[PDB]
Amino acid sequence: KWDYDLRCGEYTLNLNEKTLIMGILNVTPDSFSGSYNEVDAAVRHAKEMRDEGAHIIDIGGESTRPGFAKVSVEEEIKRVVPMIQAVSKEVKLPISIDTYKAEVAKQAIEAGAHIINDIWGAKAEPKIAEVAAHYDVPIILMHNRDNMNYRNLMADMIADLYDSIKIAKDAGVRDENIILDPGIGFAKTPEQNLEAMRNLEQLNVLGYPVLLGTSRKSFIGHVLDLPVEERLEGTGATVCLGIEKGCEFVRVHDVKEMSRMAKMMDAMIGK
Amino acid sequence: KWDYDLRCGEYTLNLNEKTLIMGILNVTPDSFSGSYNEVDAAVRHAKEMRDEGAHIIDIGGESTRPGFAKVSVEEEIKRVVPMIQAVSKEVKLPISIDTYKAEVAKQAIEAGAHIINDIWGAKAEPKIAEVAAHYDVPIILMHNRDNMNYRNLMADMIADLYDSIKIAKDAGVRDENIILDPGIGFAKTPEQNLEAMRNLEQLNVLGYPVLLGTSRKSFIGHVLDLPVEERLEGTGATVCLGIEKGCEFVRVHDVKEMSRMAKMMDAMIGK
Ligand SMILES: C=C1CN=c2nc(N)[nH]c(=O)c2=N1
Ligand SMILES: C=C1CN=c2nc(N)[nH]c(=O)c2=N1
Repeated sequence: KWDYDLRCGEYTLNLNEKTLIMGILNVTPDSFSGSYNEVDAAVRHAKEMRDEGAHIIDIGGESTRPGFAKVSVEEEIKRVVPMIQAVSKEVKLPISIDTYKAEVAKQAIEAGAHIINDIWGAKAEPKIAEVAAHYDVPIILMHNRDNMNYRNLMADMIADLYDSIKIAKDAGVRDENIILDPGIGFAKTPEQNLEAMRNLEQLNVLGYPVLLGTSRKSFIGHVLDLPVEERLEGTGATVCLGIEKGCEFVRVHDVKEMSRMAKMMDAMIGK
Repeated sequence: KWDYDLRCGEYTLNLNEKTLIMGILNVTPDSFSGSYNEVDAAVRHAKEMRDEGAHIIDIGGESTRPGFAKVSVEEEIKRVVPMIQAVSKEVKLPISIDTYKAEVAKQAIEAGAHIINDIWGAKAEPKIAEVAAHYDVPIILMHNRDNMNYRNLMADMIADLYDSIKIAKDAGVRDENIILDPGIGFAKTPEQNLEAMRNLEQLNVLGYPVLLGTSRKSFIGHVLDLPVEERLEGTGATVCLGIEKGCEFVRVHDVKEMSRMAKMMDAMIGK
């Protein structure tokens, strides 16, 4: 199916043999504070996920709360750089950096990170694509927008995704460095979120690997009527349908559980 | 989609609004023994499953071990009848009887059970279809066979299923009383089991509701390489793909978990 491999510095990801699991490592400060406690705790969680079946570590320090502190750019670099340096040293796994800021990604790669995960799809700081250009890394372009005016959800999603790919390409990014994401949980009502799930397969005609990020999200809450810590089965279900719909990556909190489900789908869908 | 409802005595099952969960109640004696302990324990488990989201209780006393006792027909009636009588009295839910024996089903319905679940698809005791005829109950016809010679798995499965439907129809069973089951885990290698999963959708052209029974099965074990008590995620995955492939029933051990997954799929597939 894919006639190429995802090239990340010393690591090489195969897009055909199995659904690739991206482990979420949330590194967002809950107060102003680098210290051993945090970095150490991030490493052990990364190690856990590696043990549990993860193929990628997604380090993000921009989660949007509640309970998280507002962090300025130069502050996020000081916080997120040490995290990257230690994890990539003790956890032999490619790391993505979950940011939409250009100067953050720059420093994250320099500090040893391999993939950019942009939740704004180069739209917030188009500069980020140039950083993606230079260091020649894979960049994940997520569907997002600043409003919810959709004529036709899927058609508009695909349009926005292409506007992103354009910015990427014009800055220098090769096709083989581009991953797409429907941005489930972003600027979509619970109903649109469902629709986008139901119609994921359409993104495949763009010709890029697709990554899905639905782990624990509110729309699962809305359907199942369940708080964030009780959305494993919901998440599960989304991961299954996402894989049946042709996704190549899933970005999840429950690496152990999700990994077995991804494995069971791969067998069934014949991956 | 379905222009009718599944009619079970006092209960009425809608085949369009949600994937219907069948709770497994295993009532197979592990030694020669009716007594309060057993019947009481079966009731509390039935109640649990009702609380957990089950829409049907499948009482079977013919599970094939290891550790279960060989039980003669007149012995199984004495054991399984009390179970039925108590459960249907204290658990307001339709009950199916998991047998391929004709005289068992007869007595099970008489004792208050609403659906027949035949793992041999009327092939073992065609008489069973006449019992299904008389009491006018829904009967589940499972794919099964006494050998593994398949020219073409799906085509042969569909053929066998029709041979079953024929026996059913000739004995008197109405179309609206027929449910089909691919018999995952029966006379199928782990590879065929997967194939049958991957191609489930084909059974839909027969025009009957399809029930899926994959809970905890060995082929999940073989893929995931995990013992029977660690196949929740595997099972999950099968249930998801089964629903995406158009199933209307799932027959499972982990009612709580599976119910949330079924619920999340229904939302996504728009049921
Ligand atoms: C909550 C988040 C934060 N970052 C994400 N990044 C990607 N790529 N996809 C997501 O769904 C996602 N959700
Ligand atoms: C192990 C069992 C016992 N009875 C069953 N009955 C049905 N209908 N389907 C199954 O998959 C099944 N598995």
